[PDB]
Amino acid sequence: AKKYCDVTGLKGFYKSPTNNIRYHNAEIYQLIVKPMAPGVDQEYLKLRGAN
Amino acid sequence: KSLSLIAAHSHITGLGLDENLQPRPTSEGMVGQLQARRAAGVILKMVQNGTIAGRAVLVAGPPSTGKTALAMGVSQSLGKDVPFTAIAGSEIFSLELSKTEALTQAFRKSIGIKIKEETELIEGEVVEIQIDRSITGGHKQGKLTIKTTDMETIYELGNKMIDGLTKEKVLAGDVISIDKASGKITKLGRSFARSRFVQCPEGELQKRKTVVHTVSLHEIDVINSRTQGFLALFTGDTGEIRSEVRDQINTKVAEWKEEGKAEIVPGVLFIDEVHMLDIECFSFINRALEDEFAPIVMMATNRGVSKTRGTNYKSPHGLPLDLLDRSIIITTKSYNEQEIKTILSIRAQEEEVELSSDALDLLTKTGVETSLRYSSNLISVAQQIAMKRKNNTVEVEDVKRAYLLFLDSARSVKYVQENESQYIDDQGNVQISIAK
Amino acid sequence: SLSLIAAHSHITGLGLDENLQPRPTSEGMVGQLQARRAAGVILKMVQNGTIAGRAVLVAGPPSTGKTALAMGVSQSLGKDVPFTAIAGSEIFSLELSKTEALTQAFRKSIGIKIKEETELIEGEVVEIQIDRSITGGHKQGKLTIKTTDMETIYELGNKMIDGLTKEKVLAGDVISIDKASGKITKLGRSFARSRDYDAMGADTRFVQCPEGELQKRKTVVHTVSLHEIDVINSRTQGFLALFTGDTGEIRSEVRDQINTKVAEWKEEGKAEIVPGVLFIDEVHMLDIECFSFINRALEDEFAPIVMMATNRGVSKTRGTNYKSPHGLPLDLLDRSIIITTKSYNEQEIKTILSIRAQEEEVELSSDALDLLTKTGVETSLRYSSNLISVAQQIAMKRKNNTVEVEDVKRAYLLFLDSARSVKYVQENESQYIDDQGNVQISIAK
Amino acid sequence: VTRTAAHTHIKGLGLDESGVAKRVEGGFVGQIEAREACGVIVDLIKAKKMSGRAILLAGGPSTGKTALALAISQELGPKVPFCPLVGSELYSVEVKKTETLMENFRRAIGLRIKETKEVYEGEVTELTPEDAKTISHVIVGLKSAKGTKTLRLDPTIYESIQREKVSIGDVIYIEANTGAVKRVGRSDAYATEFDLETEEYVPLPKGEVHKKKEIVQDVTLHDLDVANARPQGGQDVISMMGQLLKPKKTEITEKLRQEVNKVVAKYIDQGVAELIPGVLFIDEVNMLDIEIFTYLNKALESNIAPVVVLASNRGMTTVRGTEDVISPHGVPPDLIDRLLIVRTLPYDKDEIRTIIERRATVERLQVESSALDLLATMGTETSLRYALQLLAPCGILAQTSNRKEIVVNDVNEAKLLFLDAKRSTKILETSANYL
Amino acid sequence: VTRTAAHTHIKGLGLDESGVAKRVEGGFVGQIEAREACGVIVDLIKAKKMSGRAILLAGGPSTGKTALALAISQELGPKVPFCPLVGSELYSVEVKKTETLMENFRRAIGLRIKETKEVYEGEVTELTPEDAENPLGGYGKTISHVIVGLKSAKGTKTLRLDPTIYESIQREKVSIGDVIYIEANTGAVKRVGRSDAYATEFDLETEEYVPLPKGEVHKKKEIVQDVTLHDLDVANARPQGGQDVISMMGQLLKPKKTEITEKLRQEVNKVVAKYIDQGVAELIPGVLFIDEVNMLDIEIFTYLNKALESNIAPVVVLASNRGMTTVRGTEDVISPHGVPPDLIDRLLIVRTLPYDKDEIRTIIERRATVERLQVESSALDLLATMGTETSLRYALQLLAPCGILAQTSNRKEIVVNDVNEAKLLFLDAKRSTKILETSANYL
Ligand SMILES: Nc1ncnc2c1ncn2[C@@H]1O[C@H](COP(=O)(O)OP(=O)(O)O)[C@@H](O)[C@H]1O
Ligand SMILES: Nc1ncnc2c1ncn2[C@@H]1O[C@H](COP(=O)(O)OP(=O)(O)O)[C@@H](O)[C@H]1O
Ligand SMILES: Nc1ncnc2c1ncn2[C@@H]1O[C@H](COP(=O)(O)OP(=O)(O)O)[C@@H](O)[C@H]1O
Ligand SMILES: Nc1ncnc2c1ncn2[C@@H]1O[C@H](COP(=O)(O)OP(=O)(O)O)[C@@H](O)[C@H]1O
Repeated sequence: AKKYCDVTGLKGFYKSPTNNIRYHNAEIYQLIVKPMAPGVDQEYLKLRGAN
Repeated sequence: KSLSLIAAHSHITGLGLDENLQPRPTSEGMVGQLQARRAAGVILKMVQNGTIAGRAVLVAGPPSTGKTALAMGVSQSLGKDVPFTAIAGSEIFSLELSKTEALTQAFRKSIGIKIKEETELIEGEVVEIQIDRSITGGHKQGKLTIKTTDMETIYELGNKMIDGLTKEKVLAGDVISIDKASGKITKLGRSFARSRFVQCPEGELQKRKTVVHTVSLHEIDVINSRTQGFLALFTGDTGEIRSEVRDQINTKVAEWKEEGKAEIVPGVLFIDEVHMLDIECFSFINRALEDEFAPIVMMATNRGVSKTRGTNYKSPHGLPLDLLDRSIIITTKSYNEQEIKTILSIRAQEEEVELSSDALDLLTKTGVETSLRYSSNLISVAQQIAMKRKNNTVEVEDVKRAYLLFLDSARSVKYVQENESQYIDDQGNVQISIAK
Repeated sequence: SLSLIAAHSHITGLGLDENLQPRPTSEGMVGQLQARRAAGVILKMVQNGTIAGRAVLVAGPPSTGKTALAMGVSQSLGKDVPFTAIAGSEIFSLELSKTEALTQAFRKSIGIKIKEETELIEGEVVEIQIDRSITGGHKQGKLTIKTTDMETIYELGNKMIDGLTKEKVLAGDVISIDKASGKITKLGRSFARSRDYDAMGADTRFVQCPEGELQKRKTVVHTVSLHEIDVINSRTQGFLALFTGDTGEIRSEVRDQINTKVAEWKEEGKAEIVPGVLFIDEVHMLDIECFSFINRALEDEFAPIVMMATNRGVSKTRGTNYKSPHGLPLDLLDRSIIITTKSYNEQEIKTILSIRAQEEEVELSSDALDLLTKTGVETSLRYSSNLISVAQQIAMKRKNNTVEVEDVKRAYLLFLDSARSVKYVQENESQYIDDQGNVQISIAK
Repeated sequence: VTRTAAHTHIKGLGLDESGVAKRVEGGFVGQIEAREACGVIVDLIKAKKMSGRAILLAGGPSTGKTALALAISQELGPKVPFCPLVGSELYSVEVKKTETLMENFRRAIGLRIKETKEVYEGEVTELTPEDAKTISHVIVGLKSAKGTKTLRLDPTIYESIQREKVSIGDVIYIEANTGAVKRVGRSDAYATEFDLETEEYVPLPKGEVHKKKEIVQDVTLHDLDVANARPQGGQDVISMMGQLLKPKKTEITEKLRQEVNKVVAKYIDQGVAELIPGVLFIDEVNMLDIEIFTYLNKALESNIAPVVVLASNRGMTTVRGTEDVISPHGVPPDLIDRLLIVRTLPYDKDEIRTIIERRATVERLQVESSALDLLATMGTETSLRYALQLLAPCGILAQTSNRKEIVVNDVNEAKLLFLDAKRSTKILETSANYL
Repeated sequence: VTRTAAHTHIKGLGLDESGVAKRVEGGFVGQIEAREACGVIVDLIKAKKMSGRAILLAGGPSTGKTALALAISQELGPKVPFCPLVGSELYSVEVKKTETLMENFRRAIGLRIKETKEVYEGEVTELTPEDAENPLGGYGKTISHVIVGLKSAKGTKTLRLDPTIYESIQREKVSIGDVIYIEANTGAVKRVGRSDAYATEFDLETEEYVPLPKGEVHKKKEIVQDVTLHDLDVANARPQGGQDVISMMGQLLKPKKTEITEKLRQEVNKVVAKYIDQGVAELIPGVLFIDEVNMLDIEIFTYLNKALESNIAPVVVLASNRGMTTVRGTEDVISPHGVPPDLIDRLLIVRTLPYDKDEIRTIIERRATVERLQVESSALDLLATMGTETSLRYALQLLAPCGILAQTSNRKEIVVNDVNEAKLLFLDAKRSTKILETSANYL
């Protein structure tokens, strides 16, 4: 299966090691993926069922 | 980058010219020879326009008067990614190459092919490396946590990338660059961590950067030749590359130019001391300047109505009249006392030698009375006399001591002529006995 | 058969009778009756095969027919007789000595004749099976070979088995196996299996399935020169040196061994000696060392008959500082018989020009041929021979099928001979680069 | 944009259908008789009947001999072989000069082969071998955007595939006729099997799997002679490193040339190959050695020798390699009997002016009318080539002062900066210390 | 005791701290100005800031030019690379003289490299290969890996080896019980010898018995190396040192001199400049001495004119003994010292003066001191007058026959009769020439 960015649905090149969230580029990681509340990641991953 | 401290032409940083191709009296380490510098700027613009090929330029004049300096100024003002082959006259007399083949290789080393291509690189600092192995090691799992200053990511590695990471051992904290296609992993060093040293990369991890290549026609000639590989560019045993390979390379380059895949970058082939070639080499130069993929050839000589090599007659500049028909000649002139003084000041400040006014005047006097290069060589050898008596500034008597210690041409010729029995003549007659 | 119209392609043998008497114009050769009779005598010397190491000098002025006489001798010699025609400058080598190049040219011109019997079984295999025995020391097989008409079964030995494992056979490729010799070759896959594998490959080729009788008998005669045996026995894989010329100064011990074995095969009856001619065109371009080796290598028993051609007067021998007749030293001219070629007249020039026009399929008028004959009398013969073939192209450019006087006049105007060019050079000597390298490029002062 | 190097305004001989040369046609100015003679020679080459036809065109320097040879090569087209050569190129240190002359002789005889290029390309979706430890046939199913195609294959292509380590999903390249196998890379469908992977990923090709093409192979006899006489041995299609033993040129024997001629004639008789004789052009022939001059006499009488074109600018000059043989154009008389001599005439002021205007037009330069006659006067006073070579400094000195016109002051400045041979020799004579 | 051959009585220029030469110091007699000029040149070389500075030693035969160059080489020390050469040595039959001159130019520029080496060493305890699943697949080696057990002093290790490392392991014939030395830089393996922990006297090979290597098996050691630029050029041109196919076949082919390209030299210069930039390399320019410089022809002289303006060229010292001699390869040009004026213009000529009688006498005395021969004052004065009458070298080379003739008479000193008998037995150039004129048959 193709890996997509969990935030925007773009092509997900990377994946953050802490919250296990795929992201597209550096700006998305610095803005959304890294400074996010706990429990937001578990429902981001609920879309593709990886919780 | 490619450091070497002091050379003979190291002070020259290019032709000193303004926007209107007019020479300043003192600029970029070049003084004097205003018409010669203006003509060399015109030739430099001929190279920079790149629409005109196969033009012969002859630089002629007295010895030690701004000939190789002009070529070094042209090469310095040319800029990089433009080829500048600087060969000598005696360099083409090979034992495994013919003279025409060596001349063809020197001609085709000066025409570049400009190719721009895009590549994918992954550069960042390694956080953690986690390979799980089996007993036989056939199947392995991998986890590579890598980061830049802006990003953090974790990668699952295949068996080939795990093998390529154990080979060329990467630990935590190393900064590495990864090419995903070829699999080459280059260790750039370690990150800034006390518990060689390279700064951590910033920005994106998966980067798309454009690299720019300039490959000469001789390199494609060697690679396309099936007899010898690309290592002949370094070993030098190319060995008479056939003309069909040359024609195929010319047709393929003309194909790439029309489709926009490549660009033609013509350069300069500088044949220093061109009087050492034979008439066969001169006629090959005559017929090699009428080709599309021919550089602008600069030839330098100091001979005046000399015997042409391989012939039995006398020709101007040592070159036959058909070669002089195809060449436009730049003439260099002798220097006055002010130009010699300025050259000596530039050469003294290049070698970090502090000169007094009286020592500079003495050097100028013995430069206008013996030779310019003699006074240029006296500066560095009188500075050692200056520091041998614990003195910084070179005084007049240091130059006088260097003058009496080291002889020029005229004093040595006079001392030889006064003591002709002590030396071996043309007939091999010498006298070693000091008695009788 | 890759020949265009050459300089002398009209000459097919010397035009002689059964009494060695030359016909005036036959077999493409016109005139030169004494030279043709002497060439017939030399041709009979070659065909007898019992006289060896004779030097013949064909001397005369340029454009006379010395190399034409040599071409006539070569064409009248026929096939399977070794004729080696080399120039005088072909022996100045960089990888061989002059003596080594001389003796390689000498041994290329004398050969042996070998007759062998071939029981060829050429066909396409139907199926071949590999009987991998439990012991494995011996393998037996049955070969189902076929043509378009019959198909037989052949019992196969183990050397057949591992010689067919190499150059591997895949049930449908055309092979050919000798019976007595046991030679194997793989000619390629059949055309019946052309649409079986959807992609050819590199080491494969498609050949037709052979027809007729499966087992054929053919006697093939091989003519092998002594130089071939020298190159083959000089190495382990010598045929690459035979076709690349990288022999590289074969030692004399293997030459003596090869001469002894050739004499042994001649006495036994395995082969017979076929001598030939070594023709050294322009023999004046040789050093004195090559001349002395030519003098002392003609006395060998295995030496061919050397024909030499030259067009020099009392010229300097190369490598020395004195002049000599024909450019040859007097000891070499001592061991030689000289055939002299005389200059032509109007009728012989007309006949030669007519034959050269017929050989090039060029039709001329009578007065055009008269003008060409007058030009070949005033100027040389080769100038008119070239004027024929350029006036032909002028005639085809003018939409005409025959060459008239005007075409020859236009070709005379457009293309110059030696005398007109040397006069036009001597009139305007200042416009050319002379021997001192001086020239006047500018047209005005 | 475009590069002009002392030529490329010569588009041809500029003749009509009757072979008559106009005054200005095809970039040629003047020289009517030599252009008509070269047209006759071009027709003789196009007849493809005669062998060993030698001509020499002679005259003063800078009169247009090489221009006429390039016009002949342009009039024959790119199909007919043309081997440009200088007389100094025959002296090689690897092999003797007669072998180099024979190699350049056989470089000027070409062949035309009609060959078919067939290409199977796409992603490998099925790679199933079939044995009987010996593979019998190989089933390969390629896949592109337009569909799939399933092919049988012999075990040699699996040997090449196993050389190329081709697995399932690798986009590959297969040539049907030659069996060349090239692995482009893996597909994007298997680009997410790992986050990081050593493999490269290429997209699915949008074309069809099966592609057919008719192409023309233009080889020469020397190419077949080289390919049949490799001294060490053959090499693979892909080899970035050379052989460890250096292969030098060898004296190729007459036996290999005879066998190559026999094979080429056999392929011609089947209609596969077409023989195109061409032109060997040796420029500055006057520095050929007397050895090469003597071997040229024998080589011109061959059955497969091309049309040889020679050029010389010498007068009453000694032949190199001799000491007293004074001969016209530096060419010995026994050779000069075998050629037709085409005289090349010098130009007058009007022809020089027209050539200067043509070269200024082909270099995209606008020259004023007053500067053009001054350039013509300088051409008639010093040299034609000096006036032709001064156009580029004139253009750059005009562009420096922000102009698109060659004023007379710019021509005076370029004449002052750059010197011809006459003024340089005048400086050389009236000077003391090496110029 | 030792061996002395026309030299080795000279240990240096014999200068003070002010650069002023003494009369008799360092085995040198006289030539004050020439020795001071050579000392200034030595200080210029020790400054390590110049490139292409070329001097010429001019003087007659037997005046001390080669002695001065050897004194320069002794004063600079063994760390400075010195390349003595003869003008006829540049004519090679394998490569052109241009390439030989450039090779000797690169041979005179050396550098000190602090090189770190990754080392696996120890005693081989186990050697177990792992076979592949399909050895006859055509591609891929027979084995997959080889497990190597290495034991050193205070530590042990096991290594899973690549097959290419195992090729270099097997080629030096490594068995169980051998002390080895695996260099991870090049893959080279050195078999140190059999381990001494087992028995010793039961071999038949004269092997070397080596104790256990101290420290860990895996090591990083810093080694100071001294290489020249020509060494790097011939290493990259003829690549041996890797474990690949080309490196193995490079050691087995016949070594031949090739034309080293400018591209390879520029790449080597770039890598050396990078090594200097990290600080692990230090550039040491040296001296190229070309004795008998009159024997170069005009081609090597012209390429010397070109190559002296390079930015990496060393300090060149030339010597000649010709007055006004035509340059070789030319026909008409008369030039001083056999050197063309374009090269003379870039030179700094140092004149070497002849000697007096007293200088010749003390030269004979010091050479007799070095040769350990005792001479009396009358025989020394006779040898001095003899040296002034014929030549210095003929009196120099008659000392050893005088010592032999003194030893045959069971005496230690050398007397007037020994010098007279050595004069009568052996002849100089002038007396032999006088024999040559007064003879009928050619002698
Ligand atoms: N215009 C100039 N500016 C600075 N230095 C110069 C100039 N002209 C000549 N030189 C010096 O003169 C020396 C000789 O150089 P040059 O005359 O160009 O070569 P050659 O001696 O081969 O003719 C060089 O070392 C250079 O430094
Ligand atoms: N007797 C002859 N019969 C037919 N053709 C001849 C005869 N003599 C000369 N020729 C022709 O004249 C041309 C030039 O003669 P050639 O044999 O080259 O003279 P040479 O032997 O002096 O070199 C050749 O093409 C040849 O065919
Ligand atoms: N009729 C012409 N028309 C146009 N340009 C010409 C003509 N004749 C000669 N030229 C030019 O003059 C130059 C003559 O040079 P080239 O032909 O190479 O030497 P040569 O004339 O000595 O053989 C060529 O560059 C060519 O472009
Ligand atoms: N000033 C000196 N002091 C001591 N010994 C000297 C002196 N000059 C020369 N010699 C000796 O004389 C010999 C001269 O030989 P050499 O110097 O090689 O030849 P050249 O003088 O031609 O260079 C040397 O062996 C050297 O030992």
